[PDB]
Amino acid sequence: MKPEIKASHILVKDEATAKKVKEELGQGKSFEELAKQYSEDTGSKEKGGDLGFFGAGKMVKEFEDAAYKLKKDEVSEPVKSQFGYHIIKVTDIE
Repeated sequence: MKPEIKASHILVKDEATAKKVKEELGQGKSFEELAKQYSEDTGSKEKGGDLGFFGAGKMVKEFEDAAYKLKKDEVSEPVKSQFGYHIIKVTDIE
C-alpha cells in the first residue's frame, strides 16, 4: 500500500559498530566505501549497500518501519533486526 522507496544499508554485528559507521560517514568516507568495508550483507556490500526499490512487506518489519520514517538521503541511527544492526540511507522517495 506504501509508495516504493529505494534504500542502501550497512549491516553490522553489534550497535557500537553501527554507531562507529554512522560517525565515520561524517569523517570523509562515502556510504558506498563504508558498505564495502563493514557490511555483512553479501547481496549488497558489492553494490554500495544498495537494496533497490521496495514497498511494504518486502523487507523485515524492523527495517521497513525505520526506512519509512527517514527523509530522502537521511541516514538512520542503528536499527536492530534479526540480521543484526543496520545503518539505513533512503536514496529515493516516490
